[PDB]
Amino acid sequence: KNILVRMVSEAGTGFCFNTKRNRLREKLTLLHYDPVVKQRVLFVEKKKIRSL
Amino acid sequence: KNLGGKSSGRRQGIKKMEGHYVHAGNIIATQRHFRWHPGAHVGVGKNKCLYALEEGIVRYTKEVYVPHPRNTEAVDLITRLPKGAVLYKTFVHVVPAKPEGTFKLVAML
Amino acid sequence: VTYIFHQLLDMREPVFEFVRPPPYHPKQKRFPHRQPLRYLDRYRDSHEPTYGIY
Amino acid sequence: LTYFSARKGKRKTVKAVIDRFLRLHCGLWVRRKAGYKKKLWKKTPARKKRLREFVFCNKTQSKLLDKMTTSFWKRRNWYVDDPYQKYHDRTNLKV
Amino acid sequence: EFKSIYSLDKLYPESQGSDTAWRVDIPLDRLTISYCRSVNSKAEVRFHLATAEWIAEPVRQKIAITHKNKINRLGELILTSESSRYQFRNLADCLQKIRDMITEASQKLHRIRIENMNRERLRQKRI
Amino acid sequence: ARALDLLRGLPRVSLANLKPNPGSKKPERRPRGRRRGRKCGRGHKGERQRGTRPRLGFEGGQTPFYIRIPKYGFNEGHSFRRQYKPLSLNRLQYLIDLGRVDPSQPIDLTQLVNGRGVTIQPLKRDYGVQLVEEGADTFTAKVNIEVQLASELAIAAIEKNGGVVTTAFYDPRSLDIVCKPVPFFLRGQPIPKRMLPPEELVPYYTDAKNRGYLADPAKFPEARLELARKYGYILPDITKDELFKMLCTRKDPRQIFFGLAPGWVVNMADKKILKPTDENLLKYYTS
RNA sequence: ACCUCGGAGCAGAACCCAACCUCCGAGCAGUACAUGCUAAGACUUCACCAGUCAAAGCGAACCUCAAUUGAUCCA
Ligand SMILES: [Mg+2]
Ligand SMILES: [Mg+2]
Ligand SMILES: [Mg+2]
Repeated sequence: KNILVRMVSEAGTGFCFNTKRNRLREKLTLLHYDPVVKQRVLFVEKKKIRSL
Repeated sequence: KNLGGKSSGRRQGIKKMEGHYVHAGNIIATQRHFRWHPGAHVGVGKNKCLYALEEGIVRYTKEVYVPHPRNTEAVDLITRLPKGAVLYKTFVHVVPAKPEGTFKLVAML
Repeated sequence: VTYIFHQLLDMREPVFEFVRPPPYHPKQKRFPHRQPLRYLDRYRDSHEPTYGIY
Repeated sequence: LTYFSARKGKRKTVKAVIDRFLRLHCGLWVRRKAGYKKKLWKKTPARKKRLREFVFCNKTQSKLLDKMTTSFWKRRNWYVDDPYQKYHDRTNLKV
Repeated sequence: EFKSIYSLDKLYPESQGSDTAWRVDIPLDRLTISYCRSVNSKAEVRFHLATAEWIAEPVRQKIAITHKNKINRLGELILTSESSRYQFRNLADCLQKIRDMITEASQKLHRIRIENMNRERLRQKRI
Repeated sequence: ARALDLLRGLPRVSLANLKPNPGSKKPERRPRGRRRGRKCGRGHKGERQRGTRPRLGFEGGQTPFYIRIPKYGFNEGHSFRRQYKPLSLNRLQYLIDLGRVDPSQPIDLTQLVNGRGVTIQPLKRDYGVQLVEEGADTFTAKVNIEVQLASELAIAAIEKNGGVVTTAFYDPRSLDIVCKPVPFFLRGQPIPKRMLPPEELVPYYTDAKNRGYLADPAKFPEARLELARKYGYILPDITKDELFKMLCTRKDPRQIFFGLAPGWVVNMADKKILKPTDENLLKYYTS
């Protein structure tokens, strides 16, 4: 029912973090926090890691 | 046909009885539902565990329970009471021992 | 008040500072089981490389 | 372990022990916590902060690890820019 | 003596003289450097700020105003360091504090802001 | 002593009077009698009496402590890390005060070994000595040391007093010949040439800030001047005093001993030095 | 028939307490993306391993649920 996807930062890059989201809804874009930029930055999900 | 029920004891209850000296951050008592409530200088974790916020001596009292107005469970439990009826609970306090610092002479400029 | 102490009282001014009590740490153990590695720094007093008999 | 080898007649170290643990010269063994890189998606950040720690060992774990290594591993090591070097000598014990 | 390919006459042939390795702002005869093994030591540089020829006059005024809480009754700027066991490193810390004061002088507060604004709101009382 | 005066009155010490110091010899316990052996200390019949208790670390079937724990590289490259024995300035002042290290000569690593100030072992991969800033205050010695690493504050403490520090490099082979030179001159080999540092250490020994032996002798007065400004001492010029000719001597790279050259064969027996005169050997040794 | 985890009784009032003992359940879902980083002091399932709680701090705003799970090596 849910999927564990990775979220890649759009800036200050190379920073990922994993989230859960439903199988059926759209591809996530979030405002997470980059500790490399040390700001809140949009992340875009790039790959589903595992269907939990 | 009674499977399960093999869980062990949580080892909860009071860790610091009344009168005990307590340093900052010591867990006073871990409960599963609010048997004791945090009073003066006592904090609460996510697990409803009471820890200490100052160094001092643990005291248990009985106080008037007046819940937060956004706590619709306990607030709805209030308004069903008759007109004199006042709820009490047992609270835990830490009476702080030390002063929080002294002024000391540093230099005669 | 600098002017009051120096000019007309004729003494050096006293300067105070609000000194908080030193932080409680428990008694140091030989085997600090399951503590992090920071535990050894709670109980030291110099942050400089000591070299011993060498 | 092997108490007397067939070639030298010496004790041998167990190399699992060296591969997982760090002997500080004062006698403390440092280790890493089990599962610190497993299933991080379902662990709270407090717990993940707890697992990413260098945790000391027990007394009997320490003596078990002493018996499973040899005197080479118990020795002063004056490395160049060692990260753990300030943790070898034991400061300020009152026993 | 013996000189191979990698002698310093061949690696660096521009500097070949023996005296080349040894031929040579704050003056230290002016400062008063004192010590107290108070565990750290504690170095203490004091110098009379008014007579300091080696600081500019406007920089002596900026130092005389900003760092007025270090200045003695006798006009001496007193500044210490007890950050190290080695009194070289504490003396270096003191001198670096001085050089920082001259460079910054050449070129919790909130509560006091509010208490001063309210003190001026009570100052609104004339004859 | 009253004790030899006691020995007058006593019978002569013989092989029939001798006795160990009480406490030396604990008595052997062996399994005979009612107490030391019926079950003989093994307990009741199980696996620990039979003699077959499993190996050290076996927890009886659950996964053992020393295996439940993730491999982490604490000891990953341990035998290729370089080690440097510390020599504090407290220690070196101590050696100079007690005549063990003569400061009116250059202090190479051989002079710290022969004074037995520092024990360094080239197996166990010590790459030599590092100077250590301990005892920098109360270090009152004009000295010329050649030490493989040196902290800034130790360079400052030596160079304050009119000293010279340089940091040389030694191969394990070269370091091994340096520390104990006399068991090398019984080995019959010609003196080899010490090798230059590897690529990790060339940026170390070519910097004038840490007094590299491959660095410019044209960038040294800037670095000596910078430390003299940082730690608040007036930099003395070494050029003026009488020890200057002593305080200037270095052996170049590819020279292990001081007055000698690579390719020489020291004949310890009749006190000679055999030198090669073949051109191919001279191209090889003076490289 | 069962094998792991949790709740209640047994086990009435600190903690602990068995049974092929009596009854319920779990192997998730939902919300949020600072579910960031650090760090005094503690609790702890009777060991260990695992688990929990946490002030101050830096950085920002201005998690619910009881259980809801799996070591090491290897990929
Ligand atoms: Mg039960
Ligand atoms: Mg049980
Ligand atoms: Mg326990």
